Amino acid sequence: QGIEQISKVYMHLPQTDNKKKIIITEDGEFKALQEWILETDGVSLMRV
Amino acid sequence: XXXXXXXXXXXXXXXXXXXXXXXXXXXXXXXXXGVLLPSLQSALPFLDLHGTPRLEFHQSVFDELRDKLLERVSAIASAEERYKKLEDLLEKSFSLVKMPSLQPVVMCVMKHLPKVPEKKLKLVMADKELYRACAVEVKRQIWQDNQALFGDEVSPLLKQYILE
Amino acid sequence: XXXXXXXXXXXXXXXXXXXXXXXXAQTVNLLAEWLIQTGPVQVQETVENHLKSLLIKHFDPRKADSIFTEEGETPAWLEQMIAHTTWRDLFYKLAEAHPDCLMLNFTVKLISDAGYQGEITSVSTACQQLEVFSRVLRTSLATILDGGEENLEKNLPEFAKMVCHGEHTYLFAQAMMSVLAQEEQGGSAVRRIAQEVQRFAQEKGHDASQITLALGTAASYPRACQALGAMLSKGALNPADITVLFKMFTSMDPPPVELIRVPAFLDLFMQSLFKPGARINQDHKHKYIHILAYAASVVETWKKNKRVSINKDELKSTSKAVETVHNLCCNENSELVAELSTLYQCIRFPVVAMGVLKWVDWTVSEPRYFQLQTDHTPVHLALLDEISTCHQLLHPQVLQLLVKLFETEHSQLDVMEQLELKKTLLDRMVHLLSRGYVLPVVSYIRKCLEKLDTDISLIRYFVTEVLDVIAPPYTSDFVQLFLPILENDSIAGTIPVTEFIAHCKSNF
Amino acid sequence: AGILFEDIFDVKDIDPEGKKFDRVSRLHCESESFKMDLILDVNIQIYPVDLGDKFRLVIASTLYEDGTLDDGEYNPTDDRPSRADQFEYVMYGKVYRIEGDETSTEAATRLSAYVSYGGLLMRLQGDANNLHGFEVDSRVYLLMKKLA
Amino acid sequence: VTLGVPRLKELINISKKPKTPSLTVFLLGQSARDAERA
Amino acid sequence: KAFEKKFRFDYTNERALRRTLQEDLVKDVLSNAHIQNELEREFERMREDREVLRVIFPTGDSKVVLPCNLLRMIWNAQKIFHINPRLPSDLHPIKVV
Amino acid sequence: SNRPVMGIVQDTLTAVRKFTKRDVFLERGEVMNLLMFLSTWDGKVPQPAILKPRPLWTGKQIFSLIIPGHINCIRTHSTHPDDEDSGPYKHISPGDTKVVVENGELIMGILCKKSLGTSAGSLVHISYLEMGHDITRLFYSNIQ
Amino acid sequence: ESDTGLWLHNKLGATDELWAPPSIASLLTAAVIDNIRLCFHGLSSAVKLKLLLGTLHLPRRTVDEMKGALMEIIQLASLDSDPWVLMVADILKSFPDTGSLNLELEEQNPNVQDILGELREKVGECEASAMLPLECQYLNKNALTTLAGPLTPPVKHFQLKRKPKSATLRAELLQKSTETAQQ
Repeated sequence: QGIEQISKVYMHLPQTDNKKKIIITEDGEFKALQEWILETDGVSLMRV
Repeated sequence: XXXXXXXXXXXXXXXXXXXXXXXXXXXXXXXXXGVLLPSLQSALPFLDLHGTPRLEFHQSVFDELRDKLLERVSAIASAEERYKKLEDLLEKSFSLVKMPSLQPVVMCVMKHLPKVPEKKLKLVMADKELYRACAVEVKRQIWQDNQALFGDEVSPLLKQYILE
Repeated sequence: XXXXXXXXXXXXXXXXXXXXXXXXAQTVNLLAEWLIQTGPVQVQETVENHLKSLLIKHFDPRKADSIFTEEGETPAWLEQMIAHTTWRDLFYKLAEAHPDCLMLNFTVKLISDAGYQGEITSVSTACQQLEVFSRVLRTSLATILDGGEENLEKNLPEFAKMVCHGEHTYLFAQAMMSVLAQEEQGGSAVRRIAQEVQRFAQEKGHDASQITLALGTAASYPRACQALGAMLSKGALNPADITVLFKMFTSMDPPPVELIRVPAFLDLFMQSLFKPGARINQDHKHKYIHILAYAASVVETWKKNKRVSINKDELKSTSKAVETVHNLCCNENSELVAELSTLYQCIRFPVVAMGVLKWVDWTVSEPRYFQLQTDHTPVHLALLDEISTCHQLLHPQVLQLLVKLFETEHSQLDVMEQLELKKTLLDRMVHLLSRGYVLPVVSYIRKCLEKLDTDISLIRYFVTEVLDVIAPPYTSDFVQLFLPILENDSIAGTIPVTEFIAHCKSNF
Repeated sequence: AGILFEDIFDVKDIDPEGKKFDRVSRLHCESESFKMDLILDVNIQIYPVDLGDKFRLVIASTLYEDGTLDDGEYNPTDDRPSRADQFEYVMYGKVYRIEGDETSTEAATRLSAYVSYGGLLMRLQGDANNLHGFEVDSRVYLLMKKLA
Repeated sequence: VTLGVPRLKELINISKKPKTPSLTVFLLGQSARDAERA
Repeated sequence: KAFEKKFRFDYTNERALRRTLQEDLVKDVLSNAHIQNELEREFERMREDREVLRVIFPTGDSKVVLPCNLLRMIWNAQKIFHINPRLPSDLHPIKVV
Repeated sequence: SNRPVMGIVQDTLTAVRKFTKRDVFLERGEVMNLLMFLSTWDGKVPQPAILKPRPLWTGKQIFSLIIPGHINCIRTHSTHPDDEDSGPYKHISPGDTKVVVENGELIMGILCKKSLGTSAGSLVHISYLEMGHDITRLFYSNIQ
Repeated sequence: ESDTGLWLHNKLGATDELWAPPSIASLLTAAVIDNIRLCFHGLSSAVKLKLLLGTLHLPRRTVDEMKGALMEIIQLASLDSDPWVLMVADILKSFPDTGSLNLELEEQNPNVQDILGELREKVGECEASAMLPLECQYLNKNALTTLAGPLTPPVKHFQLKRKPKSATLRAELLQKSTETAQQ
C-alpha cells in the first residue's frame, strides 16, 4: 500500500489561515474552514 | 390612444360627463375607475391629506408591475406550456397595439416561437406603419413574409458597395 | 378626492387641469389576471407590499392627528385596514419610526384590543400603554407556559428583553409573577419564569434585587431583608450579612426559608465557596456551610398562614458533605482519587452536586488543563458522569458545560489529542443521553452536523456509541430526531445500523 | 467673555481602576445641576482633591476678561487682569476630539468633548446644548476652584 | 522541518536532495472534513 | 451589505445628505440624474475592483504595501485646512469622482 | 523592509518613556534648560500645561516642541491593554498607552520603541516620509 | 434647588433610558423630596416613573425616617392621568408601611383583573411538568416533595439493552479508589 519514497505521512488541522481553506460565503464574507491536510516525509507530486 | 375595453370605458365616461349637471355622476365615475379588494379606498385618505397625487400612484404601480416582472415574463418565455402562455399573452396584448406596448410587445417577442400568421399579418402591418421595436422577431417575419427584408438587405449591400 | 375638488370649484383653469388629470387601474387588473394565468397570491402580496412602501416612504407626523381632531371614529379605513395581516405591520413600523404619536398609539390600542398581537417591537408598540403591554405580556407568558422547557430556552431572550425594556415593564411583569405565584397549583412555573426574567435583568446590567426582595414577601423581617438586599446588590458574600443571617437562623424562632432559597443568592454562594481561587476564613466557613445546609435541607410544613414543623436531621449530613467537598476544593493538589468514593457519596446531595458541577466547570474551563492531564479521561469528566447519574435536574447544566468544552478550540494540544478529547466529551454526552436526557443531546448533534463545521468522524462515533447501547422500541420524537443524522450521505456510507434503519423503516 | 463652559461638579470617584500615576489622579465628577459627566486628570501633588469635593469648573478660550486673543506663549510678566486670579487650579490645553450620538439623519443630543492638557486628559460628556462652545483643535483654559 | 540558514542554503542552490522534503496534501469533499476518510 | 452600506453613495436620503453636504450640493445631487448615474457607475467600478481584489487575495488579508499612505494624507488635509467634521462640507461628490 | 533602520537607543529610549508619562512635570528652570538643547526651537516658551498654583510644563509639551512639522501619527504603547480600544475610555486612555500625534504635537501617549524605534509606521518613519531627511536628522539629534 | 422640577428633568428626564440610574440613592435626599412633594404636578411622565421606581432603591432607614412625604408622593401619583403612574402608585402604596409592595390588586383597573383571571384559570387548569424553579435544583428529595410535590420521572425514549461504558469507567475508577484508600 502507498507510494514509494513517501515514508511517513502526518495529518493535522492547520492553525494559521495560510493553510486553512478560505471561502467567500453567500453574503460576500471570508470564512476560514478548518479542514484536514496531510504533510508527508518524502516527495512525489505527480502520483499524489 | 389605446382603444379596446379601456378605450370604450373612457369614451363612455366622456359621454356620461358631457355636461347636463350630475355632480354625483363624476364621483361615481371616479370611484368606479381602486383595482380589487377595496382597501385602496382605505389607503386613499392617508394620501389625500398632503396634496393628493393619483397620477403618481398609478404611474408607480404601472411601472413596477411592468419592469419588475418583465423578467418573470422572459423566464416563463424561456416548452409547450410556456409557448401556450406566450401565445395567450400575445393574444391578450394584441388589442393594445395603439396602447404603449413595450412590455406587451416584449412578451410576444419572448414567446415568438409560434408565428401565428392570422394576427401576424396585422402585426407586421402595424410594425411597418408605426416602426415597432421588434428587432429579431420582426426581421425574421419580414424575411419569411415578403421582400421587405430583401429590400433591407439590398440597401445594406449598396452601402457595403459604396464603402468598398 | 378629485370629485371633492370638482365640487369645490364647479380658479377654473386649475380645476379643469385637475379634472383632465383625474380623467386621464383596469389595465393593472388585466395584467394581474394575465400573470395569474401565466403563474395568484404572490401578485396581490407584491402589490400590497409596494402600496405599503409608498405609504411608509414620505411621512405622516401630524395628518392622522388632524383627522383624529374630530375623534376619528371612521371605520372605513379602520376595519378595512385592521384585519388583513399586512396593514397592522405597517402601523407597527410607523409607530416604531415615529413614537409618541396619538393616532398611531390609538391604532396600536385598537389592534391590541382585538387580540391581534404577535409582533414584539419592544421599543415603541409593546411598551407605551398599560393595556397593550398587559395583553402582549399575557400572550407572551401564555406561550412560555404552553411551550415547555424547549420554548423556554428558545424564547427567554426576546421575551425577557421585551419585559425588561423599562423598569416599569419589569415591575408590572414581576407584579403579575408575584400574584400568580401564590396560587396553589402551577405557581412553580410562574416562579421559574420570573427567576429567568430576574436573572436576565441581572445579566443585563440593571439592578433587580430590590424587586425580588420586595414582591416576594421577604420583607417581613427588615434586618434580614436589608442584609440580603446588600448581599444581592453588592454581588459578593460579605461576612457581616452572613453572620447576621446565621445568628438569626440559629435563634429560637426561625424565619421563613423563602428568602434564603433565592436562586440568585445560592448562585452567588456557589461563586463564593466552590471557586478554586477562593480562601474562605475558618471563622465564617462553618457559618457558610450551616447557611447552605439550612437553605437546602429543612422540611417545612405550611398551612396557609404559618408553620409548625421544621426538620434539621438532614442538616448535619448536608453540612458534613459540603464541608468535605469544600475541603477538597481548597485542597487543589493528586489526593483527589485517594478518597473519591466519599466524594461520590457527597455528590448524592443535589446542592453539593451543583457545587461540584461549578467547581468542575472552573477547573476544566481554565486553559492549559487538558494539556496537563495524562490519563485518557479526566477525573472531572467522571465527576460530571456521577452528577448526571445521581440527579436529572442538573442535566441541562451538564449539557451546557459539555457543549462549552466541545466548542472550545484547544490550540495547545495535538490534533489527535484534540480528537480524543472531543471523543471523551462525546462519551460524556452519550452517558447523559443514556441517563434520560435524550432529545437535547440529539438536537445538539443535529446542530453540529449541518450548520457547524465539526468533524464528521465525531458524529459517526456518536452514532456508533448510541446504537451500541440502545435497543427497540423507540418513540416517534427520538426517531424523527436521530434518523436525519444517520441519512446524511457522510455518515451512512462509512458506518449495527442496518437493524436500526430497518426498524425505523418498518415502524416509522 | 471667552467662557466656553460653566458648571459645578462633585467628585464621585478618584482612580477607580487604580493609582497608576504617582502624581496624577483621574477624577470622575458629576454635575450638580445637569446631566454632565466629567473625567479629569489633575496634578494632585500640587492640588490635592478628596472624594466628595465640590468645585466650580470653567473652560475658557482665554484668561483675559475682555475676551482678547491669547498667543499661547508663556508671558509671566503680563500685567493684564486674568481669570486665573479667581481660581487656584489653572490648566491649558487643546480639545482634540468631539464625538456624540449623532446619526446620519439626526443631530447629536449628547456631546463629548476631549481635552488634553499637555497629556493630562479630560472628557466632558453631557447634553449638546452646553458643549457647543468646543471646536476641535482649539486652545482652551481649565479653571478650577474648590467650594464648600 | 528545515528552517533558517540550512533551508535558505537549500533554496539558494538547487538541491536535488533537500534535508526535509515534504508535500502539503489538501483533500477534497467529505474527506477534508472527515478524520476517518483523511 | 457592509460594502454596499459603506461605499455606495446614497443620493436618496435627503436629510442625511443635508447633514453631510451643503444646500446647493444637495440640490444638485438630488436633481441631476447624470450625477446619480455617474455615482452609480463609480460604485459599480468599486464592486468590480472588489471582485478583482478577492481574486488577487484569496485569503482575506487586506494589509498591503503601497506607495502613498492615503489615510495619513487625508488626516494631513484635515489638519492643514482645519476641517470641521461636525459641519456639512462644500465638496461635490462628482468633483471627487 | 520599507522601515527606518535608525531608532531611539537605550538611554534615550528608557528616559523618553519616563519623560512622556502623564505625571512628568517640569518647573521653569528645567524647561529653559531643556530648550537650550533644541536646535529647531523657534525661541518661544510655550504656555505651561499647568499655570496655577505653579507654572508647570509636562514632558509631552517639550517632546511636542521636539516633534517636527505637522506630522500626524497614531501608535500604541507596549503596556496597552487589549480591551481598552473596545471598551470605554478608548479616546481618553487611563494608562496613557495610546500615542496620538496631531499637528506635530503629542496629544497623549507614552513613547517607546513601538513609536520611536525602527518599526514601520513609527514617529521617525512618519517624520522621514513627511518632512524629508534633514528635518528627520534634526529630529533624531533633538530627541537625544 | 431653586427650580427642583427642572433639576429632576435634567437628572432623570432622559426618555431614551428607562431604568433608574444607580445614582438615584444620592439624587433622592430628604430636601429634594420635600420639594417634589410640592412640584410633583409639573413633572413629566418619564421622570415620574423614574422617581417612583427610584424610591425602591433607597435604603430602609431613609424610607423609614421620611415615610409621610413618600405617602404624599404616592397619593399624588394616584391622581394622575397616566396609566403607568396610576399602576405604579397602586403597587407602591403599601411600600413604606411594612416593606413589601402591594399585591391585592382586586378592586381597581378591571382590564388587568379580567386578563389575570382568564390567564390564572389556564395556569390552574394546565401545567406540564410544573416547570420546576431554579431553587428546586438545590433542594433535596424530601424538601422538593414538601415544596413542589413528587418528582415526575423522565420520559422513556428507548430500551437500554445494557449500561454504557461510562458505568464501566465509574466502576474501574472506584476500584482504583479502593486501592488508594488504604494507602
